Amino acid sequence: IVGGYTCGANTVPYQVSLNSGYHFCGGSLINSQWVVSAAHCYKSGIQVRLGEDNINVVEGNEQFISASKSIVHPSYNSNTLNNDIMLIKLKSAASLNSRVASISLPTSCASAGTQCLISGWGNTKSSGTSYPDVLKCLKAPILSDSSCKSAYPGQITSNMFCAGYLEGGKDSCQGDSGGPVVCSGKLQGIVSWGSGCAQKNKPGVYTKVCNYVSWIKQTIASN
Ligand SMILES: [Ca+2]
Repeated sequence: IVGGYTCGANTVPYQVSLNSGYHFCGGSLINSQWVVSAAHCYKSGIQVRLGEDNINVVEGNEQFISASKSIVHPSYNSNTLNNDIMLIKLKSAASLNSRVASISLPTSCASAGTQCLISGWGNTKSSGTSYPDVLKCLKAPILSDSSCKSAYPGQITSNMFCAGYLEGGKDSCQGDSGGPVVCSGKLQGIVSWGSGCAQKNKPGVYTKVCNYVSWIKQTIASN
């Protein structure tokens, strides 16, 4: 997250870190046994880390649980990035409490101008790299479909939206992929892609979770 702020420990209790000997992506806890992340985050050897603030120090409140299933959307396209969503089933259920809690799925899509909270342990620099110890947060609005398509012509599908700031300085970044975009208590987005980070006229692009609620429910019910 570039241009954000330190969330505060456990203030985003649905935020998870996906770890393979290092933090590589975020995710969102949607019930005690399932996490939503990005398809492009798929790999073998995923350990889900819940309850984290400083990802480099054991502080208390962490739960480390291996992924038992990692289900990339069958129609994920690694060139267009359409359908950039994955479900992870935990080997055991997480213990839910104030510091580890699920986030609700949307019942409807969010409108342009809706304010959201985006979070992660990704890069905090627009040029160069700096990775934080603690979780970072950014408040950001959803942009209009016309502004999003103007920024990224030919590249925005119905399963994507833009959020952030066209003036530069405030965005998600590498290391944030798979993490949450929460608006009015609902998980509306997944950190997906963008051109650079926090660059003028190049907002973040996010998977439009409201299009996948039925797919998520059906996939969880059958697994
Ligand atoms: Ca920790």
